[PDB]
Amino acid sequence: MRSHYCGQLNESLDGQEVTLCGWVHRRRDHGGVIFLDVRDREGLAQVVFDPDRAETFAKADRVRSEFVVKITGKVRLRPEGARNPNMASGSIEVLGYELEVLNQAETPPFPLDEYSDVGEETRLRYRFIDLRRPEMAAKLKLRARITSSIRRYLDDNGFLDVETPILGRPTPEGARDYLVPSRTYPGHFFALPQSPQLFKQLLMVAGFDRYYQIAKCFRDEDLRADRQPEFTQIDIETSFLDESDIIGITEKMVRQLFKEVLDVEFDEFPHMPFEEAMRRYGSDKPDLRIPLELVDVADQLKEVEFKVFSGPANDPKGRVAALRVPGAASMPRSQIDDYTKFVGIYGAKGLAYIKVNERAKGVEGLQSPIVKFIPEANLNVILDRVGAVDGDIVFFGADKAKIVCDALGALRIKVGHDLKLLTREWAPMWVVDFPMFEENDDGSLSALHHPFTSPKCTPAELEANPGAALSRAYDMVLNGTELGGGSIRIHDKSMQQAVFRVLGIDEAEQEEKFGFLLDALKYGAPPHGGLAFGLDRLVMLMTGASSIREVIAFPKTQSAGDVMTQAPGSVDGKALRELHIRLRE
Amino acid sequence: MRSHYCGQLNESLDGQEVTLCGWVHRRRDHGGVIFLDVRDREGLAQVVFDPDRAETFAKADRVRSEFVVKITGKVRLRPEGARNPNMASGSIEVLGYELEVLNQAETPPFPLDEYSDVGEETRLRYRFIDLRRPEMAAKLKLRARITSSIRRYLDDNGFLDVETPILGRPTPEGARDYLVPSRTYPGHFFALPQSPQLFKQLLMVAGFDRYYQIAKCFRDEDLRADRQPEFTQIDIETSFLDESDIIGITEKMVRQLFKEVLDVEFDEFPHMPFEEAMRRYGSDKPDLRIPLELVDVADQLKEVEFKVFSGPANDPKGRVAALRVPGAASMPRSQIDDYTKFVGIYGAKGLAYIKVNERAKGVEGLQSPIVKFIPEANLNVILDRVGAVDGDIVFFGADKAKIVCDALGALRIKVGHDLKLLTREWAPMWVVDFPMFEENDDGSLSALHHPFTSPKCTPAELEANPGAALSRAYDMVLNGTELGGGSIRIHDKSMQQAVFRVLGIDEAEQEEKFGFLLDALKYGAPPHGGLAFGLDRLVMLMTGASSIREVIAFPKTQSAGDVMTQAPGSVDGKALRELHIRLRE
RNA sequence: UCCGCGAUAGCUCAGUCGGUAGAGCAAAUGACUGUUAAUCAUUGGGUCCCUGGUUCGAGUCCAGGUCGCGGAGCCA
RNA sequence: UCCGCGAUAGCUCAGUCGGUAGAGCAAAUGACUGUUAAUCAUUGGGUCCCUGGUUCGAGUCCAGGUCGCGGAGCCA
Ligand SMILES: N[C@@H](CC(=O)O)C(=O)O
Ligand SMILES: N[C@@H](CC(=O)O)C(=O)O
Repeated sequence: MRSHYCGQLNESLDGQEVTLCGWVHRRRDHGGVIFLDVRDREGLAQVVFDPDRAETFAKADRVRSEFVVKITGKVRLRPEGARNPNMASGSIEVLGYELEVLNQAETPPFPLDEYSDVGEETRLRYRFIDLRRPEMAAKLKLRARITSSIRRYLDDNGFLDVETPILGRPTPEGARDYLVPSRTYPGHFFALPQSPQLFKQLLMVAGFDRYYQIAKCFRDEDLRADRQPEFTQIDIETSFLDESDIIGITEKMVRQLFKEVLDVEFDEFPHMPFEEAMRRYGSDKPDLRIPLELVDVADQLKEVEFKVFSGPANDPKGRVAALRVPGAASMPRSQIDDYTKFVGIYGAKGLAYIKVNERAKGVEGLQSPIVKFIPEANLNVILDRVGAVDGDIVFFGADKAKIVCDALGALRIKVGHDLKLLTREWAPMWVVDFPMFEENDDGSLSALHHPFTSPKCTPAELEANPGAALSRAYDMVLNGTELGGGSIRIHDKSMQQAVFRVLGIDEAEQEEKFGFLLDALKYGAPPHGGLAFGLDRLVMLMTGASSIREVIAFPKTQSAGDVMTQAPGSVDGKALRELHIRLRE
Repeated sequence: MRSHYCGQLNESLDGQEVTLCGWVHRRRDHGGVIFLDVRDREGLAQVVFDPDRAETFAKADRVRSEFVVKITGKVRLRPEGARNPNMASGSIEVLGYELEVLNQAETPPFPLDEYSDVGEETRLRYRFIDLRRPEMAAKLKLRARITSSIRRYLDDNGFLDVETPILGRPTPEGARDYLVPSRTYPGHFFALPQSPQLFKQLLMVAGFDRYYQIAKCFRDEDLRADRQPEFTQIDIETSFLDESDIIGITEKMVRQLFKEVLDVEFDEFPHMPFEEAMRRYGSDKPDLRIPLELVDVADQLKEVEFKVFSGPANDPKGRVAALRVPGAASMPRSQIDDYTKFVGIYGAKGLAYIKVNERAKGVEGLQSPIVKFIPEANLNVILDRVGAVDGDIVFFGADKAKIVCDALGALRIKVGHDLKLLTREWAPMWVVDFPMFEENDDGSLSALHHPFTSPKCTPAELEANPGAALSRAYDMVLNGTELGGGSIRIHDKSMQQAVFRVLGIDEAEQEEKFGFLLDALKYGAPPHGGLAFGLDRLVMLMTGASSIREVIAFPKTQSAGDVMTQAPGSVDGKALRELHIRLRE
C-alpha cells in the first residue's frame, strides 16, 4: 500500500513517483499553492499542491492536523532557496498527484510543535498522541535497539532466555509485594515478584549453566523520579564463576552495548570499595563526574572550643567531614540557608561553614561565626587539607557517621550540579566489598544486598559478630545512578540457614517460605553467582532523559495510577465475592 | 575454571588434558577401577579412575549421585569394545588426575534414569532436579532458540519490541481478570492483562508502524492440558496493511522459524472458511492429519420413519451429519458405548450407527437397530455418499447444528487418533471468514474474536441483523491446535460504538471503561490490524510435548497452584489491612 | 459448578473375602580392573492423603474434606 | 505517614487590595503561488480541582478532601 516512508525520501528518488501513508503534521495554505508536512515513523516530508488538479486540491484544503492520509505523487527535487535543514528529506518535495483521507482527526489537545511546554499530566492522559512526537518515538526505538543489542550479546555468550512465573508466593521479608486473591484457594494470595531471584538460582541448580531474562518486576513501594512500581529488569545468573568473571562479562556487555548504540567507549571501570565510596563521596553510588570530595578532618577538632565539632570528633560512632566548594565565598546567605535546610532533610542538625577571603590575614579574612571557636593552627591545616584558597567556602558535616555521610553525600551532588562542575560525560565504576548486614533504626538486621548473598566468612564466624562480615556483592554505577548489580550466592544451606537465623527468620518461615530453597541447596547446588540491570534506568541514562517515565511506553503516576486508563478502577461485587474478600470504608 | 563441557569432548581433544565441572549422573564401582558419568548442559562424559593415585580414588569412592564436582584429567581415546553410542562423547574417556567435590548432594527423590515413570506431582515439587533431565533441558533450550528466531525475524522486518504495562484497569467483558488491590486507591483494583490489545492499538495510533512483543498474559480461568492461567504470547500489530499482507508476514515468520529450528517446510497453507470447517470437520480448528470427514446427509432423511433423524432433518436450525470410520464394523459394543458416552459429554442425545458387512445383500448385511426405520434406497445412497463399503461403520449425529458439530467434531478427532489415521506430520492452515458475533445460551451476544474486530459491513448494516455480519478475522491452525490469530481492527469509532452497543455495553461503560479507546480513535487512528501467537502451544507442538507444562519452566496445577513454592500462600493481617480489604470464611 | 480417574516405603506400584504391611528400584554396608541402566550379597526404610462413623477388628466399608490428572462449563 | 511546590479557555499561563474573567498559542471562517513554527484579518471558547464555611460580595480568605511533580520514610 505504501511505497516509501516520508523520512526516507532521498535525492536519488528524484523523478520516481511514490505513494506514502502517514499523518498530517502541519498544513500551510497559500491559496494557489498548498503545503503539507506528512509524518511517519521515519520522519517528515513535504507534499506540494497546485490547483491544476482541483479535486486533489479540494482534498488538500479540507485536510487538517493529524489527519491520517495516503498520498501518491512525484518526487520533485525542490529549489535551492526552499531546502529545509531540519527535515531529513528537506532537500526534496513531492508534487501531489492524488490524495486520500484514510481517516479524519479531531484537533490534538496539545500541539506536537517545537518547544511547547506541555504538561506531563496532559501528555500522559493522551499518551497515544504524545508518542507521536519524534523525541518520544526516538526514545522508545532506542530502548528496543538496546534490548536488541543486549539480547544479542547474552545469546552469543551461551545464556538461556528462560521465563520465570509472575504469580508466586507472598513473603514478608523483601519489598512490599503486590497481592493477587486466589479464586481457587480462598484466603490465600499470589504475589508479583520483585525479581526472579529464587527461580534463577533454581535454574542454576537445574544444570543450566548460564541464564538470562528480560523480566517484569513489581514493588508496591512509593515512587520517585527513577522508581516505578512496575519496572523491567535484565536478569542474569551463572554457575561455576567468581565475581571477577561475572563483573568481566557484564562490563563487556555494557561496553559492547554502548558501542553498538551510542558508539562510546569507557576507558576502564574503577573498582571502589564501599568504605572508600562512603568516606570520600558519602554514597554507595558515587557520581564521579563531580570532583567535589568529602574529607575527614575530625582528627584536628578533638580539643577544640566549638562543641558541635568536638562532640562527634571524639565520638567513635560519628565523624566530622569537610567539603570545599570553590569560588563560592561569594554565596548569598539565602543560598547558604537553602543548603542548610537541604542537609536538614537528611538529618543534619545544621551546616557550619567557612568563607575564605584572605588566608594571608590569618583568622580575619575568614568570615564565619565558627572561626572564633577554632584555633588558628587547626583552622589553617584544615583549609590546607581540604585544598581551600581565597574565594572558596568550606561546609562541615559533624555528626553521626550515617548522618554526615548522607547529608554531605547529597550536598556534594547538589552543589555539584548547581555550579555545573561535571568533568566528564560518562563516569562508569564498580562498587565492591560491601558489608553483609546493616541495622535498621532497631536491633533488627537486614542484608544490604539480599539474604542469599555469599558472606566472606564461615557460618560460625557469621552468627558471631555479623557486623564484621563482608558480602561477595558488587554494584555497577554510572553517572551516580545504580545501573544494577548482583553477588555470588550461598550454596552451603548451613550458611543460608545461618543468615536466615541472623535475620530473624526462624525455622518456621525457613521451612514454610523458603523451604524449596533449602531443599534445592541440599540436592546438589553448584557455585553460582548473578547480577541484574535496571533496564529503565539504563535507557534513561543512554537517552539522556530526565525521568524514567520518558523511557516507558505507558508509565504510572506517583500514586501508582494511570491517568489515561483510569487504573486502578472499581470491580463489581460479583467478581469481588468470587475471590472471597470484602472491602472496608 | 572449566576447560570444556562434558558433552563437547570430541576425538580431536585426544592427548589434551581438560578440566570440567558438573554433576555426577551415575557412578559404577568395580573396586580396582572407578567409573563416573559427569553431566553438564551439553551432555555426559566418562571419567575413569585407577588406584595409582589413591587420594583421587578416595575422592571417587565417597562421591555419590548428583554430587557437584570439578574434575581435571586427560582425554583418553577409549578402547573399541568400550565405546558408547548413546553418549555424544562416548568414543572418548577422561583419566581422572584430580577430583574435587565442589558440593555434596542428598539422594535425588526420583531417579534421573532411563524410563522411570515419575510422576508429575513429584517432578513439579522438585522441578529444580526435574529440569536436570536432558529431555526437559532440551525442551527449554528449544523454547529459547525459538523465541530467538522469532525475535530475529520480527526485528529484521521493522517491528518494534515495545513493553506494555501489566497493572491495568479491571473490566468485566473479557475473560476473568486477576485482581490486584491498590494500597494508594482503596476500593480500587489493578487487573492483569489477557493481552496487550488496547495498548498495541494505541501504539498503532501513536505512529509506530510495526509493533511486536513477547508478553506475559493472565486469565483467571480454569486450566486444561494446553491452557495455563499464566501464558506467554507473541503479540504483533501493524498499520496500513490488509489481512492478506498480515497473514503473509506471519506465515512467512512461521515458515522461517520451522526451517531454522526443526528444518521442515510446509508446502502451502490452505485457507478454509469458517462455514466449511464447521461443515466437514465440526471445528474452527481442523486437524487436517485426520482424513475422516463429516458429511451432510439430512437431505435424504426428510420423510423417513426414524424420528430422531427426520426430526432435525426438517429442522432448519439443526442437521444430520454422517461419519464413516473404515474397517471398524468389527468394533465391540463396548467401544460403541464408550463413544456414545463420549459424544454424550458434548450434548448428543445418543449415537446412531450402521455396521456395514455385506452391501450386496441389501438391507440385511447392514447390522443395526436403525436399518429397519430407513428405506433401502435412501440407505444405499447414504452409504454411497459417505463412501462406506464392507467392513466400515457409519456414525450419525442428528441434532441441533451446534450439538452435532461439536459431538461429531470431537468424535472425529478421537476415532482419528484411536485408529492412528494420521496422514501427515504437519498440517498447517488458515481459518478465515468468521462470523462477527455469536449468542451464548441467552439473547446476549459476544464477538467470537474480540469487540475491536472490524466487521465487513457498515455501522448501520451491523446493528441491523448482526448475525449476517462477517468479521475481518483470521486464525492459524496447526495439527488441530490453534497456533494463534488476529484481525483487522476498527478505526471508525462510530463502528466501535456500534459493536459496543450491540454487545450490551452502554455509553456509561463506553466512557468509563473504554473511553481512552474511543478518544484515540477520534484523534486520528490509522487502518491497523494484528495477530497473536500462543508461544506455549507453539513450543508444545514443535517439541512434540504432551502437555503445555512440559515446555514451561515452572508451570501450575489445575487449581492454579504451584506445588514447589506452595503458592498461593497466606499473608499476615497487616499487609492485608494495608490494602484495605477483609477475608471471609 | 459438573463428569470421570487417582492418592500405600524415597520412586513406580500389588494388596484377595474387612483379620493387623509386600515386591521391583533406590539408599547404606560388602566383594570385584572395563563397566557404560554394571553384576552380586547383607541391612535399614510405612502419618496406607486428612477427618470422623460402622464394626471385636478398616489400607479395605460409609460420610465429609484436601490434593493431583483428563474433560464439560468457562477460555472477549 | 512526613516536607515542599502546583491546579484558571483545548494548550502554556497572568489575574493586584476580596469587587463579579484576560493575554499568547490553538481552533472555525476569510485573503494570498513557495512557505517550511508561514503571514494577516474576523469570530467562537470558562465546573477558576472538589466540597463546605466567613462575608453584602471568594479565582482571591479559612477548613476538609481529590489529583499532579520533587524529596524524606520506604525501595531484601
Ligand atoms: N535481584 C537483585 C540483584 C541480583 O540478585 O542479581 C536486586 O534487585 O537487587
Ligand atoms: N489478543 C487476541 C488476538 C489479537 O487481537 O491479536 C487473542 O488473544 O485472541
